[PDB]
Amino acid sequence: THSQGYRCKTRYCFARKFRRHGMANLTTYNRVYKLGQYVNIKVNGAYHKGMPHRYYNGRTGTIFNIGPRALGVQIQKRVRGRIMLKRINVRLEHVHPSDCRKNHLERVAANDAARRLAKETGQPVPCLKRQNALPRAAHVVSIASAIDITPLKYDG
Amino acid sequence: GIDLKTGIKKRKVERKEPKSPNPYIRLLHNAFKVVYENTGEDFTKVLTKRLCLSKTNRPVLSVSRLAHLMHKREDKIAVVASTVTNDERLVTIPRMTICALKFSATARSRIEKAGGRCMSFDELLAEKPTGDNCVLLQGRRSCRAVCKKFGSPGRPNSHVKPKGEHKGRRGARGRHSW
Amino acid sequence: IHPLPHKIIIKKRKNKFIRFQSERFVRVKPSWRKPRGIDSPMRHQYRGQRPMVSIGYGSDKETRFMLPCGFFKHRISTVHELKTLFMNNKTHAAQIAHGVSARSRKQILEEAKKMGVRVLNADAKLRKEE
Amino acid sequence: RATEKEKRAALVKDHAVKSAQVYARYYIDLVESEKKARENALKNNQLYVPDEPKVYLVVRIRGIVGVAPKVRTILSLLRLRQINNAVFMRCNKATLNALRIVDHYVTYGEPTVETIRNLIYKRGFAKVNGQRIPIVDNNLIDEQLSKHNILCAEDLVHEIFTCGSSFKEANNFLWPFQLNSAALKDKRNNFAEGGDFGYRGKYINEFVARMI
Amino acid sequence: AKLKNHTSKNQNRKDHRNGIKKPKKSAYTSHKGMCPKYLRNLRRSRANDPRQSLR
Amino acid sequence: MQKYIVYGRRLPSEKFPEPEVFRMTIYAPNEIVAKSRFWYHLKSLKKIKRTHGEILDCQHIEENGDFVKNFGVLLRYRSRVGQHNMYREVRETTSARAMDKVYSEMAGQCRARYHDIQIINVKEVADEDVRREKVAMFTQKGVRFPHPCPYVHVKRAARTARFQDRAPHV
RNA sequence: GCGCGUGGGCCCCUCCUGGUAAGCAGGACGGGCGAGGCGGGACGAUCCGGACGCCGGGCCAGGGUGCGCCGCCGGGGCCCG
Repeated sequence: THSQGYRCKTRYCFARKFRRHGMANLTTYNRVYKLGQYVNIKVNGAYHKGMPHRYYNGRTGTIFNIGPRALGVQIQKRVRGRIMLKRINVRLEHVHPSDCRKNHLERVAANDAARRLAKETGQPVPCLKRQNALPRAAHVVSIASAIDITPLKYDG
Repeated sequence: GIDLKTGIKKRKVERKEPKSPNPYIRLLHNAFKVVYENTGEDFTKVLTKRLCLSKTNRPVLSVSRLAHLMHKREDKIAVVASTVTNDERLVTIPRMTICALKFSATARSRIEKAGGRCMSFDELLAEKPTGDNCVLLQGRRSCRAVCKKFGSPGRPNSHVKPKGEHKGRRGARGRHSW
Repeated sequence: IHPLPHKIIIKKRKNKFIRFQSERFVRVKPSWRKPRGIDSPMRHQYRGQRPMVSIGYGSDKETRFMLPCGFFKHRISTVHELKTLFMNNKTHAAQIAHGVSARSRKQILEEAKKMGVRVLNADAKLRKEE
Repeated sequence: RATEKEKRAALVKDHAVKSAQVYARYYIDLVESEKKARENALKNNQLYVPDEPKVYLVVRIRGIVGVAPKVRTILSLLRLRQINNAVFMRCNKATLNALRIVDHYVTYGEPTVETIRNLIYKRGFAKVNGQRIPIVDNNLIDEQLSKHNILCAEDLVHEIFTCGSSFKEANNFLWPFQLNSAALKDKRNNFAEGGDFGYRGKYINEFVARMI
Repeated sequence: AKLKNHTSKNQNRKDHRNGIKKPKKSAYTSHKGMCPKYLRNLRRSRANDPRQSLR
Repeated sequence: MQKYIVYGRRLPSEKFPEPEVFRMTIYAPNEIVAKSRFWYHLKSLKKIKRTHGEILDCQHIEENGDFVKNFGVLLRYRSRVGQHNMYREVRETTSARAMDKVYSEMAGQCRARYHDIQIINVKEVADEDVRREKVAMFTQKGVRFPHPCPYVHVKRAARTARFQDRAPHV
C-alpha cells in the first residue's frame, strides 16, 4: 500500500449489500444493550459518524461503556506478539448483538433442566458433557436391493 | 531426535540458597529447610525461601506497621524475615512477641519497654519451628525509590517520572506538547 | 604395596587431542585450543577431521585420577606430609617431589616402609652410594 | 503400616488372576458373537457392519526436521515427539480430524489385543512424577490407576482395547512407547498409494510387531 | 546501492516464540474512557453502607 | 491382486432413513486400497464422498484356480494426452491373477500405473469368443512350442562362479 | 529488572509483480542454510533422508545393490537409456 487513510481498501467491505442500501431498520436504535454484553461489529457504510476502522469489522467484543448515542466496545487486537485490548466507541448502526455465548447459555439451562429432573423423577443423571461425534456403532443393514455399480467407460 | 520445544516454556531460575556470606543466615536457612523437608509445612517452606531472598526483596517492617498488622491478633507471633525499625511517630507501641532476622536498637528497646518479646529465628526454631500461633508478615516491596522510576516516562500511559532534572517543556507540559 | 580391588579402568581416548593445524606449523603448539573460525573445518566437524574435546570423553568418576597400579597419587615433600597417607589412606599412594634431595628421600622412604605406604618413585635419585 | 504392602499384593494379585480369566473369555465372546451375528445377517440378506474403531495406535514415521508449526503442535498433543515413537489415541471426531492434518508424519490403525499386550509388557513404561519408570510389576499400575479402577496389567490392556471410561488416565499413565526402526518402503506416499504414511488399519499390527 | 525494502519472513515465528500474550486482567476492568456520569454515580453508590470505606 | 466386493451406502439422513446400498467388485493389493478405490468411484459415480457414507462390508472373495480361463478386461487409462479406453484379454487361472497380468502389461506397454487405470469390467470369455490372437493361439486344443527361453538356464552359471570347464549346451 | 548481539541476508516449496528472458529485480505462508555434524544426490550451502556427549551390539530411513565400490534376486510387459 502507498496510501493508508482511514478508509483504505474499504471498497467491498464498507459497501452496502445488493438490495440492502438505505436507512437502518429502527430496531438497531431500539435494541437494548447492557454492560458486558457480547457485540459483533459490522460497519454500515451509510452512517459515517462513529465508524469503526476496517480492522474492527468482523470483531466480537464486550460493551465497556453504554453512553448517549454510542457503545464503547473492548476488542482484542494482536499487534506483533502481544494481543492488546482496544477500547473503541462505535455508534449504534455499526454494532450488533452477538450469539457467541448463546450455545453456552442454552446448554447451561438444558443441563439444569435435566439435573432438576435428576433431583426428582428419574434420579440418575444423563451425561451433560458434549461428545465429539464418537465412532459410529454396529447395526444390521439389509443388502436386499444393492445396485451393482461399475466404473463407466470414458466418453469425450 | 526429540522435539522437546513445542510445548515447554523453559527452566525458570529461583534462589535455592541464600547468596549471603553471613554465616547466621546460611545456618538458619539450612535449619528451617531441614524442618521443612522432615515436616512438610507451608510456614517452613515460605520461611525457607524468605531467608534466601535478596535484601531488596526483603524490606523493613516498622514497629507501627507490625502494631497495626497484629492489632486483632496480639497473641499470634509476628515473624518478619528482615529488620524491625522503630516508628517514633507511634508514641505508644503495643506489646507483642516479634521474631525478626534483625531489630534496630531503638526497636529492641521500645518493644522490650512495652513488655513485648524480641525473639530470634533460632528461638522460633526451638520454640515454634512449624509455626503454631505465628504469622509471616512482609514489608512493602515496591517502597524502593528505584521501583518507582521503572518504566518509560514520556510514554502516554507511563505514570512514571523521568530520571534526572530535565528542565524543559517538550513532552512534559502535556499529551499534546511535542 | 597392594591396593583395594577396584573396577577395570576404561579410557575413552588413548591419544591426546592435538590442536588443529599443529602438524603443519611449529608456531602452532599442540596444546588443545577450541577451533573458533568462521570457516573452520574442525569446528564444523566435517568427515576426516581431528576429534573435538567434550565432556562425553570423561572417565568413570569412580576410577578417575587412578594410576595404572590401582592407587591414587598424593605428592609428598616431607615426612610430616606422610600424615595424609598415614590417616588410613589405604586407597592412595605417595609420590616424592622432584625437589626432595636423595638425603631426604632416604628418610621419607624409611617412614613409608614402616607405615606400609607404597612410594611410586622409590628408585628416584638412587645412584649407587653417595 | 510397613506391613499391608503384602496385603495390597494379595488384593492386586487376586484381581489379576480373576481378570485375565474373565477378560480372555470376554475377548473370545467377541469373535463368536461377530461371526454368529454375521451368519444371522447372512440368512436375512443383511450385512452386520461391525463397530467403527474405538482406539487407534499411531506411530511417528518422519523426523523432527522441517516440521510445520501446526503439525508440530498437533504431534506434541498426540505425544509423538520423536520418530519411531508410538502412542494410543481414542478415536473421536476431534482426534480423527487432527490426525488427517499430521497424516504425512504418522502411520495409524486399530491395534489387536495381542499387539496391545506386547507393547504394554515388552515396551511399557509409566509416567510417575514425570519420570519414565519400567512396568515390571502390577503394583505400579495399582498405585497410580486404582482410583481409575485399573489394579492390574490386564485391567490396563482392557481399558485401552475397549476404550473404557478411564482411558484418558490409563493412556497418559503409559509413557509414549519408544520402538525400534520401522521397515517402511515409501514414507511420502500413503498406504493407499503404496507408501506407508496414513491409515494402515489391521496392518498397523504387522508393522508394530517388528518394532515390538 | 539497493537493499531489501521489506520482509515479513520469521516475524510470525519471532512473535510466537514466547508470545500471543493476553492483555492483563486489570485492563479488562479499567474505568478509562467510561461515562464520566456513570463513574461519579458508582463512587456515590459505593460510598454508602457496607461497601463504603469512608470512615 | 486380491478381488474384493466392497459394499457401501451414504449415512442415513432424515430425508432418507434407509439409503440405497452400492456394491463394487474391486481388485486391489489390500483392503485399505480397495476401500479407497470404492470411494473414488462412489464420489464420482454417485456423488457419495467417503466422509458422507460408510463401508458396510469389505469381503475378500478367494477363488479356486486349478484351470486356465480367458479373462477379458475392459479398462480406461489416462495417458500423457488423456483418457483412453482399452479391452485386454489375458488367459489366467483366477480373475485376481489375470488382473495382475493386465496391470503388468499396462505399465510395461502403455506406461499406466494402477491409479491411472480404472477397470470397467472383468468377465471370463470362452475359446470361441476370444477376440485377441495372443490369447487365441493358446486356446487351441494342442499347443506344441519349443521352450521359449532355454538359454535362461544361466541361473546355473551364477552358482558356478562362471568357472565351468566347457561351455554348456542349451 | 538489567543488558548483549542483530537491523547487507540468501535458498526450497507453493502463490505472485515488472521483464523477451536471466544463476534478473521486487513481494507472501511455511520450512531450511546462515548458525546443522552424518548417510545419499558422482561432485554441491540450501536437495532427499536424518538434525550431533563417548562407546559396544541390534534395527533400518533416504538412496541404491555388474566391476571400480559396501549391497540382488525373482516374475510380467517394452525396447537403436
